[PDB]
Amino acid sequence: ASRLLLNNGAKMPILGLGTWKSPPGQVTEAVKVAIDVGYRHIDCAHVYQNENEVGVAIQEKLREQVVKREELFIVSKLWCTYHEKGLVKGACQKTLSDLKLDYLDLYLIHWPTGFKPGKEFFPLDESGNVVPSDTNILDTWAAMEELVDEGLVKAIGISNFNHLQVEMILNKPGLKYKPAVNQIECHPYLTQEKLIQYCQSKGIVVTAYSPLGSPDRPWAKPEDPSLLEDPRIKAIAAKHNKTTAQVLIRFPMQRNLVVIPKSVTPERIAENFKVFDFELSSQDMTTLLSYNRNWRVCALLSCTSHKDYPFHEEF
Ligand SMILES: NC(=O)c1ccc[n+]([C@@H]2O[C@H](COP(=O)([O-])OP(=O)(O)OC[C@H]3O[C@@H](n4cnc5c(N)ncnc54)[C@H](OP(=O)(O)O)[C@@H]3O)[C@@H](O)[C@H]2O)c1
Ligand SMILES: O=C(O)Cc1nn(Cc2nc3cc(C(F)(F)F)ccc3s2)c(=O)c2nccnc12
Repeated sequence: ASRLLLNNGAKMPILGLGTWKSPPGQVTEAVKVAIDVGYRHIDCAHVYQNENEVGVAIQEKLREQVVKREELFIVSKLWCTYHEKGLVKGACQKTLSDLKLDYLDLYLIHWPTGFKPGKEFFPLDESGNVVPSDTNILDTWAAMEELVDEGLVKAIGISNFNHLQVEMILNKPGLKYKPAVNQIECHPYLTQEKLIQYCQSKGIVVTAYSPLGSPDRPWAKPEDPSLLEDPRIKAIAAKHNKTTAQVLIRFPMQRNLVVIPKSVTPERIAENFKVFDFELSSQDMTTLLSYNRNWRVCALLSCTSHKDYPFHEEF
């Protein structure tokens, strides 16, 4: 229906609101609107630099009695500069303090790559290479497991992990908690068929990020493809009397993925939720899958020699 079962027994809403690039001055209103029109899943991160303002909106709607806390599914992520085992708890507590919550529904390792700890989110050397930390995936995972044991988070997962990285965790000797979710970039130009098959086969729920192709991403080039403007996808939308955005959001839902489109624009927040009253056909699905180009929008050149860089592998 509208939620997917996780390995902890919780039900994760299949549609959530993304908040990357939602400025602090606009995100509070965005979240308020989203909760009013039915969103019950918000995707957050420390690196988005807006958790306080998301937290404001959630607090206001709890106090207004619009929703109760157990009806909300709040996700955040551990940033790359906090992979050291001793920094993980503090990072989670900082996120909880900013969001004004006492627990998260889901906390992800944001990227498999640890960066040098410090004030800078992207510590670069003078030649522009990211500076790694001497952290590894398995030790970071162990610190994430402690958060569940301490009741700060209900479920833990990963983001931007390739299948070998997922495998590494699943095969961890003394594994305490299996990853619940892998959050990955997924859209018609990067359909992720092998990694989705892998993760679903392993009972890991997949969340599709950048489902509209992140047209506001800060490194977009003029000559880059644009999903929302793809005349072929416009044609599918017109046939169903829907928008291109609604098709792009429905697409992952029919693959049994969670999807988290971002908007700060109230009309679009509402538009993006109106995706439960139509179905894409088998032909439409096949057609959208056929647009795959292995075109990835979320990666940084500056990280490509990190030992744990995820996107050298086929999947
Ligand atoms: N785990 C990770 O590493 C990671 C990476 C990337 C993204 N994410 C998550 O996934 C979320 C979504 O990805 P994203 O932010 O990259 O991009 P996206 O959701 O693919 O696209 C957002 C862009 O599309 C616009 N838009 C939204 N609804 C629209 C509609 N109905 N019609 C036309 N334009 C529309 C937004 O404009 P306005 O906001 O101005 O309306 C914004 O410019 C993020 O916000 C974040 O929560 C996670
Ligand atoms: O991380 C997100 O959820 C979205 C996001 N993506 N990016 C592109 C990035 N790409 C990467 C790539 C790596 C990698 F794992 F080394 F591959 C590690 C960290 C990053 S962050 C930003 O530069 C970035 N900068 C600020 C805030 N968010 C971002």
